[PDB]
Amino acid sequence: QLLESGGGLVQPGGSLRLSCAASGFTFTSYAMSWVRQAPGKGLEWVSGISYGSGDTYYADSVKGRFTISRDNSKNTLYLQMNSLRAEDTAVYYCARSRGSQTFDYWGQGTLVTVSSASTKGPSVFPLAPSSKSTSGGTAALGCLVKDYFPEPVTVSWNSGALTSGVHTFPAVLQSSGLYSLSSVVTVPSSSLGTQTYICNVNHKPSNTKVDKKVE
Amino acid sequence: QLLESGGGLVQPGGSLRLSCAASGFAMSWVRQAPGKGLEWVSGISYGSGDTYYADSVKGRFTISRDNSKNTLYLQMNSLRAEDTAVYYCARSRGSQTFDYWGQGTLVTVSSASTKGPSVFPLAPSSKSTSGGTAALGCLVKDYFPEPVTVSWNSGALTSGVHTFPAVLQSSGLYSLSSVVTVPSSSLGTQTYICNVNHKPSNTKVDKKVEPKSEF
Amino acid sequence: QLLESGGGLVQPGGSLRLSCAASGFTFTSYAMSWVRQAPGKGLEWVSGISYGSGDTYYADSVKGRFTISRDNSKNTLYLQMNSLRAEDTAVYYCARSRGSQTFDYWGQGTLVTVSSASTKGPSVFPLAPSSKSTSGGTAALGCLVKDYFPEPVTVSWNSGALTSGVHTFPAVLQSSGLYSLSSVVTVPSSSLGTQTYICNVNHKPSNTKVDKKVEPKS
Amino acid sequence: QLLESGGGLVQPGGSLRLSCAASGFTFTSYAMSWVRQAPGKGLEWVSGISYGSGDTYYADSVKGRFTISRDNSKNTLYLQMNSLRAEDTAVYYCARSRGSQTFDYWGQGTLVTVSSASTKGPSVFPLAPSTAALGCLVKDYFPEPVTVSWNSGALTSGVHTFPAVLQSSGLYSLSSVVTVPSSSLGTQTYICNVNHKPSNTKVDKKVEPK
Amino acid sequence: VLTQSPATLSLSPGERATLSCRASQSVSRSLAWYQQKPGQAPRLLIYGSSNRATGIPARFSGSGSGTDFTLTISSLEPEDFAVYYCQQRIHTSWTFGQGTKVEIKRTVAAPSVFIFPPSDEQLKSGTASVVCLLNNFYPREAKVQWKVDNALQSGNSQESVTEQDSKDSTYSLSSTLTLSKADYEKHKVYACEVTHQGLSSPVTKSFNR
Amino acid sequence: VLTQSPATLSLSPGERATLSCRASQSVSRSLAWYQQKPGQAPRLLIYGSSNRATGIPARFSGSGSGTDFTLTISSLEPEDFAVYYCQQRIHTSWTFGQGTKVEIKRTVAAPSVFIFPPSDEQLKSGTASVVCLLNNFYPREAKVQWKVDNALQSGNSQESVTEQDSKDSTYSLSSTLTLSKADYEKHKVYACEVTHQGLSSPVTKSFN
Amino acid sequence: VLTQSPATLSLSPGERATLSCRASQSVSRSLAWYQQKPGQAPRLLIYGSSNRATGIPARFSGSGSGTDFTLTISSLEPEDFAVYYCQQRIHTSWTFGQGTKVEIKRTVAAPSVFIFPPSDEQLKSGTASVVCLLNNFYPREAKVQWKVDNALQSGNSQESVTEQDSKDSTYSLSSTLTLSKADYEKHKVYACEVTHQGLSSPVTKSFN
Amino acid sequence: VLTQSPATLSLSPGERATLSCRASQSVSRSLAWYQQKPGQAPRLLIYGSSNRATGIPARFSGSGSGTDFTLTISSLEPEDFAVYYCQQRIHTSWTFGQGTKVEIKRTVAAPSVFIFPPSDEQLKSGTASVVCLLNNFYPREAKVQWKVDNALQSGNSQESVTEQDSKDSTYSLSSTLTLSKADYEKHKVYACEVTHQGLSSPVTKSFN
Repeated sequence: QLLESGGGLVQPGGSLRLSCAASGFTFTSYAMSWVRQAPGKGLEWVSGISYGSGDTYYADSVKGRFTISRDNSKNTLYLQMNSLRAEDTAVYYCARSRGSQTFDYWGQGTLVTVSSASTKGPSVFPLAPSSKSTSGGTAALGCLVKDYFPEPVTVSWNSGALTSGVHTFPAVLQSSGLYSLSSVVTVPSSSLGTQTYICNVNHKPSNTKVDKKVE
Repeated sequence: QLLESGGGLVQPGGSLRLSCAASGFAMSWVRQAPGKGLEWVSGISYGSGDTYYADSVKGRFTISRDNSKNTLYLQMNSLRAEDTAVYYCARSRGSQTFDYWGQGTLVTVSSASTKGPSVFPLAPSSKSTSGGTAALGCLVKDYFPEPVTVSWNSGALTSGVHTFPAVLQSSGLYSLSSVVTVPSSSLGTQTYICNVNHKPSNTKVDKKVEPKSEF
Repeated sequence: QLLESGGGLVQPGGSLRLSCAASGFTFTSYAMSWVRQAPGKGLEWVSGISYGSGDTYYADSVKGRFTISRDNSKNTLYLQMNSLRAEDTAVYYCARSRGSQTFDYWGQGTLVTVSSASTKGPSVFPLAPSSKSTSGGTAALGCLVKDYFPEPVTVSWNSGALTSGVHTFPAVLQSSGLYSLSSVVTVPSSSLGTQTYICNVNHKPSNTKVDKKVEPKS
Repeated sequence: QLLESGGGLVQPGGSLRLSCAASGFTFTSYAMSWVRQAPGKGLEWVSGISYGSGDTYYADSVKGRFTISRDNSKNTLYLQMNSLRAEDTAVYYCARSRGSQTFDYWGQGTLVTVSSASTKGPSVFPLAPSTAALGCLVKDYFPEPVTVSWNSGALTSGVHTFPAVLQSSGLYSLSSVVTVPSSSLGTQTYICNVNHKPSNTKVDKKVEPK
Repeated sequence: VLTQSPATLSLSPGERATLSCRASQSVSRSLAWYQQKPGQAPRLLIYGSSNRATGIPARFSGSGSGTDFTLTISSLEPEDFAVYYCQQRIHTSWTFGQGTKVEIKRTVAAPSVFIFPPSDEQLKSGTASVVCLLNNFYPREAKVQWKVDNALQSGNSQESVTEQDSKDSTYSLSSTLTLSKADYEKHKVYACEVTHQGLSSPVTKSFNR
Repeated sequence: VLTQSPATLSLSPGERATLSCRASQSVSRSLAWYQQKPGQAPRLLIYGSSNRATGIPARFSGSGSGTDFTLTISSLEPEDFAVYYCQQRIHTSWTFGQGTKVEIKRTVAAPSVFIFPPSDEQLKSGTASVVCLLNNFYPREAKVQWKVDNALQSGNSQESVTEQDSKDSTYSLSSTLTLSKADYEKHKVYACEVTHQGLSSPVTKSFN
Repeated sequence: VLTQSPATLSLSPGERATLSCRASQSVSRSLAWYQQKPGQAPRLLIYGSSNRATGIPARFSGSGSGTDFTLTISSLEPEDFAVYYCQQRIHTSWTFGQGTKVEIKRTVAAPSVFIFPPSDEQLKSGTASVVCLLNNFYPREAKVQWKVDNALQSGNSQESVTEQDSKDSTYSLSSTLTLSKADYEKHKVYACEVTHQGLSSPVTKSFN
Repeated sequence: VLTQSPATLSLSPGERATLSCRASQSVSRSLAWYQQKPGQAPRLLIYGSSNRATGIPARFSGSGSGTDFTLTISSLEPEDFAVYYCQQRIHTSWTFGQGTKVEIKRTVAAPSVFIFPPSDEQLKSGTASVVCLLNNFYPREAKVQWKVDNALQSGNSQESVTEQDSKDSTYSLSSTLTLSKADYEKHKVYACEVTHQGLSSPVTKSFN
């Protein structure tokens, strides 16, 4: 139903123009709105448009910064985000209203980041199974992915072949302003010395791909 | 309620016409020299005529009210260095209190000419930084008009910000200091901007503060 | 009937929010506009908004930079002047429309200066009547006032005593961004060598006062 | 009519999905195509899809690498770009065909870059004026997309922007110079506003004579 | 303006879930409930707390009145474990609550604990970190205490926890101690004590550079 | 959008003033006239070219049609010697003309011409402007040219003219040459040529 | 004409504050008290010391008679930490008492101490200002001394102290040592010694 | 598949211009022409040679037959100085030509030449760029050489030339010499020599 983009990373004080296209339910037959969620937080309503022309509403927390409109020929909802601050970092979602009370449908969600940090790809620092990170028949091996300010880093093992025993953690924003992520896999200790494990780290906005050997 | 302007910097023996537009309904002016308490200067009765002056301003200050403009005026003549103060407009209640106050207009009497500030960043370097906390800042100096608004990252950085009120040097000019405490881990990842604004001299200086330690 | 302010000196690329309070009229019953006049130019319409609210219009020359709005509770008209160009320097005025075609009421005006130059008080360089800039019975003496970034400058001869034969020129800007002004006076040539002329140059927004002696320095 | 996006930087051998929405003409009434223009080159047709069902066509240069499709419920044209090479770097444009002979309507152009270089913002090194010409050298930024302006757009005349060139490092170097009266030196200073979009790098340099 | 509780709800697969949303002030109107999984947009569960949304299993039922409402799910499947949210329309604004996390109940499982010394690359780069990994444990009540030469550390570490993962059947936790190269090298023994419900006593794992 | 004619109108007080506004664009909308004094907001004269603004003396009247209009003042007073503007409307846009000034007509008169070399303080400061002063001339048609070692200069000078002084009604002009200290010292002879209706041949004043 | 006391009152949040206004003259009437927050115009607290301002919480109440009055705040909140003033009506004039300040009482703690060497541009200008920062300390009794090559400095420094913050309720201090560029160059070791109640032995920070 | 000629056209506004598209392959069909401005998507000019595209003024007319076609603009306006491309439909493929730009003709003018020494930041970073700027020259025939301590430098520099501007039809050129910090330090005198049709002898500017 709702597909969206137009987010990305901007410096504080700057702006981003977010939008969402509708396909299925007629755009022009429903009221539409924007909801945001900061990483690690619950939902916050930002703004929205009543069914009909104009009649635009905003949350107090976004007044003076956020402006909305809808294009009924393009079947697209827009959010103009100006003079942004770090507290505006969130995934924004487009949603279709039900009457005046409920959000019946939701888009996929677009990441909007406001930060002084520049785009930076990750460095990868393997967490070896060694002889000390292994106990009996069970070994723990993994990689620490760090110092990459953009969050959408995808990590898989052995080029997608190893999913079994693989656990990854949500990225965590550090005090430096950069993010870090843990990716570990539990494997038989019997595989050590025979199977090399490869951590395949893919950071989309920085065009960074890192392949590390963990043994 | 009370909207005031008409101050500024004047040479000794000179004059300024100070005024305040007001909503509602006697009226008065009260002045506060930097570091001092509240000195009543003058006032005018509701209706037509009947003005009062403090002895300290007789022969120099004249008060009147324009009832078509709903604007209070104070003609400040033959001014002395001792007349430097913030002059506040206020509205009286009955014969006992001043219920409404304006923001206060700064009036400065001095032989010094207008001069804008120079800004000299105080790097956190790497040696004055301790553990997880770095203190970085800027020294604003050589600006005769005392007022100087300083903010960080265009208002985005408000936490841990300490502004030190201006101090006169032996030169007759003022210096001001503004520092901020930030995570030490952000040094070299993020940079900070000190935004120095001095309206009286049309001076706007944006300095970048970096951990300018070893080459 | 229209009183406005919020003007002043702003940096290039910066902004001002100008405003005007209405009196004697129901604010909401009239449409309004902003008009500007750059030094040396005629009137330019900048923007406008219908009575009630909405239906705003802008001159092409300010689109993307200027926004007009009105506060019907404050009975005040506003102009949000963003990303200002050097070319936007002008006196801004508010005006109340007559129907949809004419402007009947004009406000007092406010000055907006857009400039990178810092505030600077004037330097004064006397123009001597000499024996070479004197002709017959008429001596032309004066002072050149220059490099003062704010235009607001008052010049008075012999501290207000000489009010005749005084010719003051409007200031012009320099390619440097600063302003300069010529102030001269014609006096009987018989006064040279006996009367010293004093040029008092007063610049308010710089707290600068310069008193120069003008002599027939031939 | 042809609203398009989905560009970005892709590593060699990687892939990218481009798309374009119709904005006026009924999408389903016309054939559609993609054309690409490499920097310094002319217009290369890449692919297209006919009015009706399928009947797609590809340029020889992209056979086996590109797939074209269209979503007639979304009124959106799609192009899946796989196994990309450095040679596929280009601005891709969508266009609406007329019969079998012309492309009447064109999109804005979406830039796709294929390179082993990572995203990297510029360093800015002011060129002091010592009429005078002052400016800034913007360099070592791998992504081409870079906007440079003076005084946040308050200064628009006398501005000369020199398209970026590559260094031996594979990184770009751009130059921006503005001519001003020499009498303004020491009275006025100028700000060079350098904005590299994908690296989130914004550098404001103060340029003074020296 | 409304708050939700239990902060965390823990139910065995097949058990009934009760979730509340309560008054802080009076906002009298029916609120709706939504659920969310990480990486996904929230989904509507009910069309107000007296109804059910299309596509939602008929196990989920809203109920309540005035300013105080609940969501009752008669029985949960492993796929109905999500964070639940409340939406209240106040004047003109749409206001969201904090939400209640609902997790799968299972028995108590002590973590397997592993300590990973810093990589040579981190040290060449001038930094260091030590990672304490807790695998396959349940519930998320593990407390991981970093010590250096037996001195308790504080304010210099991060924590991240996974969702309960079905193949693991529990949680994993990653606790990272951040040291400059200098702090790592000045000290010799690194250790971490893990307190958990499945342990007879906190377990300490350790290593010397 | 419409243009005005004459650019300058010169009349004695008591004389009839006619000002025109003419087609540039095919805008069939009646215009209004305004008058503005130096230092003051523009003042309406007519409520469009069909009636009079309340408070304007009944000497003032607008007339015309289509795209071509005039303003007539049956007889001028000293307070009417200002810049007149016309205002049109295009759909939703508002526009003003360039405007025409009504000047007080007086006897033709050549300027007194004086040359003022750079001051010593000015040269020590690194600048060498030179000022050519024209006093008490009429009409404001003076042309002033600077020469250095008798070579004609351009691009290095500025002009400022006063409002006519309603006592004499003569105008004053200040033409400033702006040389650097070095340029002034390298050259030896400075001169300025003045052309005006009241003089028989250009007047040149000079110094070293 | 009435005078107040103590000049400084130090109270914990939740404590009752009493402020005095002492007789100096035989002026008998109910006087009013005012509150001034730093950076703001004062507000009326009470409509004479027998009444309250509309909208003020009934925590603030004035009391007294004749020429001797007090103000009592039944329980302090962060919003009450301000300078308080008294006002009378004498003949026809409005008179304001010097006032007193109420400060927050809290746990004693040493400042973090940071030293900031002069910038190269500050050195380029010709002035060397060395800055010592005391951050987040309490009470405002810090004594800061500058030393250069172990010599104690005096007569060449300035000091500015902030007000108490709204969350921690601590003070910051900026001590500036002003040296000419030349003095900075003559000496090599710059240091500053801090004596505050929270610190035990003087804290010395330094740079070259 | 067809090629175009002239490779470059240079015309004054108001002049007639034609661009040919010639046989390379024996493909007989009616082709269409497109116009591309710098920074913009191309636009169709003609619905094939026979018909004008909607919105295109009747100054533009395509004609020809078989394998050989001409684009004719009866009179050029500044808006038409762009790259023109032809397109055919070959078998099933859509094929474009190489294209030719039509430049606005003006007279010959030498560039202003400026040299910009590297900044301190540039040198601290380890690279010493030196920039030579040529401003407002015409035609785009400038040749730029670098000289360091009288040695001729080439192959260690890059050039970038702007599009001729719409207001004056002139070109600007930026020649950047990239030296390492060390190379800059080894040599003392940096100069750049400019050759162009508008100058009588090569222009050399320098800094050391």
